[PDB]
Amino acid sequence: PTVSVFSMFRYSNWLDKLYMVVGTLAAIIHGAGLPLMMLVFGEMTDIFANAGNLEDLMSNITNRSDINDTGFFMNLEEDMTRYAYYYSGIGAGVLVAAYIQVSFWCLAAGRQIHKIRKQFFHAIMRQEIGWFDVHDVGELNTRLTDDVSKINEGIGDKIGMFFQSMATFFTGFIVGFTRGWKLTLVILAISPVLGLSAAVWAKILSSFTDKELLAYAKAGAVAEEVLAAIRTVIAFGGQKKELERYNKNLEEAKRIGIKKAITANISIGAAFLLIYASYALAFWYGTTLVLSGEYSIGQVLTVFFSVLIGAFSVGQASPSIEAFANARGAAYEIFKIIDNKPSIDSYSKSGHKPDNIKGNLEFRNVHFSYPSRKEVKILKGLNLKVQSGQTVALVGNSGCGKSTTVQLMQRLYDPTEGMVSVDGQDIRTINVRFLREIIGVVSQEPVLFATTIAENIRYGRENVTMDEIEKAVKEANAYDFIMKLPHKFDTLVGERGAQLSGGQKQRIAIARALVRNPKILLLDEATSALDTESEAVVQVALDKARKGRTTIVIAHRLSTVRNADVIAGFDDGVIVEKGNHDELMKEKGIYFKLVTMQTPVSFWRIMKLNLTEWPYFVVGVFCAIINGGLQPAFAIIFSKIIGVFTRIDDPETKRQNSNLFSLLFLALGIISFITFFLQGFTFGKAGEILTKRLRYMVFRSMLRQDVSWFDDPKNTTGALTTRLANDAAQVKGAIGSRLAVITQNIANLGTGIIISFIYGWQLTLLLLAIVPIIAIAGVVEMKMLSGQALKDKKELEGAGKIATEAIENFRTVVSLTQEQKFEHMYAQSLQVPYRNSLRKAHIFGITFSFTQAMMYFSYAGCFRFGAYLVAHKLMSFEDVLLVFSAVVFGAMAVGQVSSFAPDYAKAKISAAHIIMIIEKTPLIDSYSTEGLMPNTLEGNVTFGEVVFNYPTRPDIPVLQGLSLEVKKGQTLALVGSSGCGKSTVVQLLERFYDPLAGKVLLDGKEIKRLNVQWLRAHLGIVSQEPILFDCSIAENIAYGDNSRVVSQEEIVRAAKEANIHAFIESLPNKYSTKVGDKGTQLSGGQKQRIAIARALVRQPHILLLDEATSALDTESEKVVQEALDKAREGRTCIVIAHRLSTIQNADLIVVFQNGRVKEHGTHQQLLAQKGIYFSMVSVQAG
Amino acid sequence: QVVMTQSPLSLPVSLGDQASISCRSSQSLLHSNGNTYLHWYLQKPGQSPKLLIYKVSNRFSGVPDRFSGSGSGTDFTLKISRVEAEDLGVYFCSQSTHIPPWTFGGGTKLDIKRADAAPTVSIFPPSSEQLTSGGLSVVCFLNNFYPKDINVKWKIDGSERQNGVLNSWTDQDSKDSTYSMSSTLTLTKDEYERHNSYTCEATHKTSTSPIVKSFNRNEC
Amino acid sequence: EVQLQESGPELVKTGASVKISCKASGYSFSNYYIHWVKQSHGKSLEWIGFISCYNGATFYNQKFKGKATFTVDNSSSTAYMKFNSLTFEDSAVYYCARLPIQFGNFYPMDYWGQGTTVTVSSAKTTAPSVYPLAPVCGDTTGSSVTLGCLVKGYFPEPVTLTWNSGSLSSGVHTFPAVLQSDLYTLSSSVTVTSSTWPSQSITCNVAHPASSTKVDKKIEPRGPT
Ligand SMILES: CC(=O)O[C@H]1C(=O)[C@@]2(C)[C@H]([C@H](OC(=O)c3ccccc3)[C@]3(O)C[C@H](OC(=O)[C@H](O)[C@@H](NC(=O)c4ccccc4)c4ccccc4)C(C)=C1C3(C)C)[C@]1(OC(C)=O)CO[C@@H]1C[C@@H]2O
Ligand SMILES: CC(C)CCC[C@@H](C)[C@H]1CC[C@H]2[C@@H]3CC=C4C[C@@H](O)CC[C@]4(C)[C@H]3CC[C@]12C
Ligand SMILES: CC(C)CCC[C@@H](C)[C@H]1CC[C@H]2[C@@H]3CC=C4C[C@@H](O)CC[C@]4(C)[C@H]3CC[C@]12C
Ligand SMILES: CC(C)CCC[C@@H](C)[C@H]1CC[C@H]2[C@@H]3CC=C4C[C@@H](O)CC[C@]4(C)[C@H]3CC[C@]12C
Ligand SMILES: CC(C)CCC[C@@H](C)[C@H]1CC[C@H]2[C@@H]3CC=C4C[C@@H](O)CC[C@]4(C)[C@H]3CC[C@]12C
Ligand SMILES: CC(C)CCC[C@@H](C)[C@H]1CC[C@H]2[C@@H]3CC=C4C[C@@H](O)CC[C@]4(C)[C@H]3CC[C@]12C
Ligand SMILES: CC(C)CCC[C@@H](C)[C@H]1CC[C@H]2[C@@H]3CC=C4C[C@@H](O)CC[C@]4(C)[C@H]3CC[C@]12C
Ligand SMILES: CC(C)CCC[C@@H](C)[C@H]1CC[C@H]2[C@@H]3CC=C4C[C@@H](O)CC[C@]4(C)[C@H]3CC[C@]12C
Ligand SMILES: CC(C)CCC[C@@H](C)[C@H]1CC[C@H]2[C@@H]3CC=C4C[C@@H](O)CC[C@]4(C)[C@H]3CC[C@]12C
Ligand SMILES: *[C@@H]1O[C@H](CO)[C@@H](O)[C@H](O)[C@H]1NC(C)=O
Ligand SMILES: *[C@@H]1O[C@H](CO)[C@@H](O)[C@H](O)[C@H]1NC(C)=O
Repeated sequence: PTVSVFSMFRYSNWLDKLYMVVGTLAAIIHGAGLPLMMLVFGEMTDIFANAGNLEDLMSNITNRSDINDTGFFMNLEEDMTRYAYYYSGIGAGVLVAAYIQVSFWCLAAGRQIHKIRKQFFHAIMRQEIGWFDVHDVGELNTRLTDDVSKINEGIGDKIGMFFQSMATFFTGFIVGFTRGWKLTLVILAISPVLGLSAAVWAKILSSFTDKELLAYAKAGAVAEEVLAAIRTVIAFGGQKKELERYNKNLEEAKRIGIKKAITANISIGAAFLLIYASYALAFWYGTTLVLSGEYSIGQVLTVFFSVLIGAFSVGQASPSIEAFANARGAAYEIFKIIDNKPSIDSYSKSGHKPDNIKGNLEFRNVHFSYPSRKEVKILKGLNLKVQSGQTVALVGNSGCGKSTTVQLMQRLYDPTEGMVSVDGQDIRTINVRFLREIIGVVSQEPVLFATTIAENIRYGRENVTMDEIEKAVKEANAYDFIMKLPHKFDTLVGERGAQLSGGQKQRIAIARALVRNPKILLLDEATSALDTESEAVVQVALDKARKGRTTIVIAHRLSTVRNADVIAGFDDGVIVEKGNHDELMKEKGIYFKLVTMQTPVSFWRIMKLNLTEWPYFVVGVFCAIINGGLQPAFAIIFSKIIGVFTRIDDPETKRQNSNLFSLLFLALGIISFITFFLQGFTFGKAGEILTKRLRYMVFRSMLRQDVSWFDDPKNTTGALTTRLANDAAQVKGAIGSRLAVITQNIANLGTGIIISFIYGWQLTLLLLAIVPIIAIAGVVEMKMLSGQALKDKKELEGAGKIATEAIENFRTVVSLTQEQKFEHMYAQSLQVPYRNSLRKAHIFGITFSFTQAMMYFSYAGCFRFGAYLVAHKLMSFEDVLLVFSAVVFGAMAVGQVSSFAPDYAKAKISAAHIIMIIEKTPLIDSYSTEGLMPNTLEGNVTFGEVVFNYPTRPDIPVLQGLSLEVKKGQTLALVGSSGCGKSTVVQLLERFYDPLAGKVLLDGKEIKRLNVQWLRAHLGIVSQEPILFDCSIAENIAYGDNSRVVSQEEIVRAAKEANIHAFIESLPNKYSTKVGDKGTQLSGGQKQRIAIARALVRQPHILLLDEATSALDTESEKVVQEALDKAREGRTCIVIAHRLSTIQNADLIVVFQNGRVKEHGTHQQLLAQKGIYFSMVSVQAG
Repeated sequence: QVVMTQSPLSLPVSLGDQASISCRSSQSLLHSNGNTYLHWYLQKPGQSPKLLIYKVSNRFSGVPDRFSGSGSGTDFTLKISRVEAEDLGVYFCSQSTHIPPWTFGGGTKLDIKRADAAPTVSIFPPSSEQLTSGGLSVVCFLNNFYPKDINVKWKIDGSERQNGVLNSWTDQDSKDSTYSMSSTLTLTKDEYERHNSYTCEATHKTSTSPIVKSFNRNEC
Repeated sequence: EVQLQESGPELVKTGASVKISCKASGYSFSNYYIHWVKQSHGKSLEWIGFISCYNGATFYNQKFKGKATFTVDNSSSTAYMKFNSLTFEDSAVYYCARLPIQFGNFYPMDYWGQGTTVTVSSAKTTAPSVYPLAPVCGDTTGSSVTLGCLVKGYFPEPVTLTWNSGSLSSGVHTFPAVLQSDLYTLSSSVTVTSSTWPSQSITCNVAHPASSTKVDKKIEPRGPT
């Protein structure tokens, strides 16, 4: 699961091997630049302290004219110029070193990740169909996104900051042992707890978001399950139970979040307590050593400061090890993909290529099974020999594998037994790509790339001019719809052929295959949705180009099969019947039976959502008022310690003031712990119950909505669970964290500036000039430490959706062998974010080094002006130290706090969208009782002139004014083509869509005036695909009846009536057996039977069936239908199915054609007048 | 400038009792704090002056428990209780709390406090060798006396001589605990033969009659 | 262990320039001041000045501004005082003492050097004039008799006067050397009984090293002359 670190950096140039070495040398040199500034700070404060001690003695005596005072402070004013030169030198060196190290590591990352990305896509276009069938399609795309982002975050910049932190730690210890070791051993005795506190501080500062998603992991399943099955759920009326289950999950999630917030804030409070207790110990022992007359004050400042910076930087080194371990663990998979090579190399030019390509097909003893399900053997040997120009058709029921034979032809796989050959030699020694280009194949359901149609028809082969394009499309007879639409070669077809119709799509797909000019043509169901005349002209064109080529046609319509060369028949995988038309006529087999039968708006109204919980906000604002003013208190106490140690006094007065301030540090630590814990707890509680109540109300206002609001292209299931998962937790940052951060920063900086203006005026004005660049020096470094920006990966994947539409449409391009064109398209689509990445890699280094140098230059300028002010006697050294300490440390605290907060602008926009969802009222209300409530009914339905257009497809009408008359107990079958408005009449009944025109009378009562929930209560259906919920089977069937005490005798009675009682009573924990998502554990016929049992508990007066025997056994269809036939009396029953067994015994039968009712009446009347329903009956009987 | 005035310049303590030395300022040595600074040092013969008491009540570290300071205002005192044989040597008293004259004190020796005695005055005329070389040096020795305050008068022909007299006092003897001194009168050769009577008079406090010793040039 | 130690004695000429050195050992040299004080012969101590011993900022008393100069040396951690234009009034014993820079003037000068001794003179190296003295002729008042020779005019110190090569320490007093017109004088005396003298031999043995002169004088009685 992990790679070694030697193999991790293997795709690198000499230039990146130089970039990494120079960017770690400059990282060490930049890392050794803070303790070297502590040396200068110690020696400068020692100069200031020694001049000051000397000064008092001269003062009482007086009478010394001017030179004596001059010379005493002129030595100070002269020596501070040399120390300002030292500071400026360290500042310039740190500027150059930090720019070089950041820029060179980010350039090494950019070049390496570009080569990784190109090699991974080039390897994934060598990987067979079988690997796609075993692994995934969507997890592959998230593997690309996640693994590239994790490599870029792993070897990107964190390897530089790790070496910088190691250099800072080692330089700090070397300085702390070379100045004074007796203090460094005390702080080294402390320093494990210091490093542990810093490590856990950076740890819980790093993640900050994963606990919310692992708390919502248990509740989002119910969300995605209900939003996936929205129409069936509001068709049953089970809003209330799923609402209560969502509540039961959210209470647990909120309680674990409460525990998380309390524990994290206690941890950071204990971190602050340990920092200030380390100050109290360090300065108590330091002033013991100074008043002993053994150290100076500058020696104590240098050793302690140098030691503490080293310990916290080696603590802050901790996230880089985690990021690098994650990069190794994410790199192993991409290295596994780019390592392994298949047996069938689709780019090896060591394949063999024929020249005299003559059409001849040889199959002998061909056994093959799918590697997805290898336990089942579909094929048990097929032997064929097809000559040139021989139109071979294959007939049989669905399940024998005509599509299997087509996929076996193009070498998408290999047969486990035997040997296949094309014109003498076998496929197993000759080239795959040259063979793949010469076999033009149309599959069953083609896919069309969403480019212009000229490029689509160009996609067969490289150099095709428009004259061959026009000849091919006129052969395809697909020029009329080209002529009527604008942009006749410039029309961008939408996603998956949604812009055009199906017949135009299949005709231009035939064109797209014919532009290759192939040697063998293979059609698979080429006229599924096509009409009469266009299939006729397509088949005439197919016979126009069949004389030089070998052809195999698979189709259901026998109009295009009767004019073929050889007809054959599959049975159990084995080709059983052979010969021409009349040979199978006199053979009297299954084909004889077949032919015998056939003849923004929110502006701080986000506080309105949380006006109810005022006391949490009151104690939070109070604790932020206190906890903002703990940097100026630290400025006061630190400045007063050094102001004690500049002037002369008694030894006992110095010891008293030193002990008092080394106690005031510890008092500040305890107050910091208490107020920080209390603020963090109360803002955690307010934000958490805001997230809980807003998730509840957003879920309920989602569930009140119409079906037609859920079919919107902007309102998808993924977008709604994003608006419930990601954006519900983003509304706490617009109010609670915003008030905490604004109040904390005001009491951090305003009182520091006011104290500074009272004590020293001129220096406060100069520092107010230089202050915003130090604040930006806080925020930019804190943004670099923990996730600066993630828009570049979004731009990357938005340009790289070519990869997604290449992987999703892999089934066409493995036939077209057009891999190299897609690889070069990806290589030329990566090129612009490459330049954007290099531009960002220079600009970020420039601005980071500008702020990092402006810190040291602020030190130099502030202390030179303070030296002048002390020398001309307008303030003291205690006051310049107070002004500088308060303003600069307040600015860095403002940066470090205001970078920790989440953003406010996107939080405000997300709150505006959540308020948009909350405020909206649907056109119908499921909770209202108003309408027509009659006490009685009969059960007669009358449709008249009903037209319906889909709201997502307003230009395409699926209905053209149907009408229907249903009476009591009338088994009404609805037969038609796939996609002619079969479930549309169900959706018109169940109050999903209300039609724009038409009239529907339910027993002389119009449905538009009735109660909405009453119609949804009385009837009960079975879905087109059975969906169950994440519980047991007792709660699967128990969902059928709601607002009612569900009796278990009805449960076992319905399980016996649906003949699912056996499969339930066989299972261990029989009525408590936990079923996963959508019934993925148990089989399809069993969940179809439990869907029958779930509809059966409703006892509906109106019953609808939509494909009641899609996947079900022949003995199970009778035991399903016996309960139906004993219970079809009393209730109106309407069954829609493709199997004719429930259609023969039906009462009245209605055939549809493009939405229009063609034939209606009794079954014998439709069997008398031979129309289209006779051809529907003529399928497989006899 | 303040001027400390250490009140005894000798202090004849015995061996094994109490002794008191008294520093006395010329201005109130009370600072603007509540503290009064004057420090008491011992100085041995020929070695470095160690520190004994600082900030008159307190005590340094390493010094034994006999020494104790007291007093305030402009009157300060060190007291040695149970004086050993090791605490002999001068004792002075820093400082002024008004600096930078930063003044100091006189000093106070300590003695062994003998019973009194009388000096054995001897006289010696200039010998033949310096009378050959042209000069008189007549000397008066006086040995084995206590205490160390004696006045010697060189009377020539009944008149005092306070010119050309040199006096040298030895230190206190170790074994005998007494003193001695020598007086040398140096004049020329020809001034010797102008006067006959030379007397050396010793006026000690333990003799009401000053001990005279005399000689004449001509008689031998 | 905190120890400031100084150079040995000097024997300079008038108008010359001399440099004396206080070397500090056992403590952190860069904090404490170094105060130089001066004790004459038989007077109160007198404060000359102080040197800051971190950067080198001096401060002198007003009597001594211009005729003294303080330097420091941080590498070997010493402090030097240089006298220029010496007169006779600058012949004394000089001490160095430290004082901490943090609580300066509110702390005593806690550690002192042993003090060097500067002896300004002008004359030249000179042989001593040894004269023996004899008791006044005529009467003897008892058994005790006192003798003793004097040494005049010599330069420089010291003179190891020694009675009978050290075979007599039963009355030998040696009075310290006095100054008279930049020349020295040292006397001595012995008290012996009436039995040895003048019946035995007793001699002064003056041994001046600075001219290597060894003089022996036999003390004889003054008879009738
Ligand atoms: C609680 C407390 O009072 O002590 C803290 C601390 O937060 C303070 C004092 C720090 C601290 O810095 C100093 O006190 C300091 C003193 C003399 C000379 C130079 C620095 C701190 O070093 C900074 C360190 O914070 C960081 O993690 C910084 O990001 C960073 N140090 C920097 O100051 C810095 C900022 C920008 C660019 C380069 C450096 C840091 C990163 C890794 C390891 C150590 C420091 C911490 C929590 C402390 C200390 C240790 C005192 C400051 O930094 C920030 C951004 O918080 C500097 O001004 C703020 C004021 C803060 O209160
Ligand atoms: C342009 C941005 C990066 C700011 C660059 C900072 C430079 C211009 C600043 C920072 C430190 C400053 C120096 C600090 C000290 C002094 C000593 C003074 O006696 C002369 C001016 C001088 C020499 C300053 C000149 C200007 C200076 C070098
Ligand atoms: C690689 C070179 C060109 C970069 C120059 C960086 C300079 C500005 C840095 C690096 C080494 C630093 C010096 C390292 C040691 C000390 C000793 C200390 O008692 C005085 C400051 C002093 C002298 C530092 C001053 C600033 C300094 C000279
Ligand atoms: C090894 C583990 C326990 C951590 C390291 C602790 C050791 C090395 C450190 C921590 C505190 C340090 C002590 C702190 C104080 C001083 C006083 C000094 O006058 C002698 C050294 C001495 C006594 C140190 C000896 C070394 C010491 C004991
Ligand atoms: C009220 C809000 C707006 C700001 C709060 C600032 C508070 C926390 C700050 C500002 C003034 C500071 C006080 C100013 C003076 C001193 C005297 C010192 O010997 C002890 C600390 C002490 C007492 C400070 C403690 C903290 C302090 C009271
Ligand atoms: C004299 C007194 C009134 C001066 C008060 C200082 C004021 C003007 C300064 C100091 C602290 C500053 C705040 C610090 C932090 C932020 C967070 C940022 O996201 C919005 C601006 C905001 C809120 C600043 C606004 C201006 C501010 C409040
Ligand atoms: C953005 C604001 C805070 C910055 C204003 C510009 C600053 C850099 C300029 C404009 C006015 C200037 C001040 C004008 C007057 C003086 C008085 C002089 O005796 C000390 C310098 C001092 C105090 C100047 C310091 C720098 C200064 C404050
Ligand atoms: C101009 C005079 C009158 C007032 C100056 C007030 C200063 C202290 C205020 C005003 C503008 C404020 C800045 C405004 C914007 C932000 C961006 C934020 O991400 C970090 C803090 C930061 C950088 C603020 C720091 C403090 C700040 C610079
Ligand atoms: C970007 C910032 C940090 C650069 C440093 C600020 C510069 C412009 C300021 C800060 C302190 C200022 C110095 C303060 C003191 C004096 C002494 C005066 O007699 C000459 C000007 C001089 C030498 C100023 C020059 C300009 C100066 C160095
Ligand atoms: C100040 O005092 C001193 C002595 O008290 C004196 O020399 C000086 O003239 C006085 N005046 C000035 C301007 O220094
Ligand atoms: C200090 O003041 C005195 C006058 O009292 C003057 O002579 C001297 O030059 C001044 N400077 C120094 C360094 O002594």
